[PDB]
Amino acid sequence: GSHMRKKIFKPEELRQALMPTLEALYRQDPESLPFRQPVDPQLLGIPDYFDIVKNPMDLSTIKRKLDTGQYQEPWQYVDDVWLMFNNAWLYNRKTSRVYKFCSKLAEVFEQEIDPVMQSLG
Ligand SMILES: Cc1cc(/N=N/c2cc(S(=O)(=O)O)c(C)cc2C)c(N)cc1O
Repeated sequence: GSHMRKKIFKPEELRQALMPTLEALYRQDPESLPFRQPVDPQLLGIPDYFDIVKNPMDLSTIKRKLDTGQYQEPWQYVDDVWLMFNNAWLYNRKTSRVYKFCSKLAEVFEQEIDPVMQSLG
């Protein structure tokens, strides 16, 4: 639950650590919304979102990839939450809204995932 055997775990152990970090992202107010849910480039009015981003990811797809077993390693998810944060940071460039949403999330996230990555690492 903090440090014992080899790093690599089961997506379940992960969730135990990771998910909580997610819920923290999820609890970051609408700042989370654009991630805890698929951007839906049709819903928001983006026809080329996947032309700006190469890997959009969404805490929905992440916490699901988390609830499905697509990590097997906590970092896997991390790259994905940093993914959705990265594409929000590149898509909206800077001085936007989701840039702010992604900023604090990266904060709580590193406030969760750091303690996570250490609980797992
Ligand atoms: C990529 C992008 C996304 C944007 N908004 N996204 C969302 C907005 C809302 S909300 O209804 O306004 O709260 C919700 C729930 C979810 C999302 C994903 C946006 N405004 C500009 C953008 O360039």
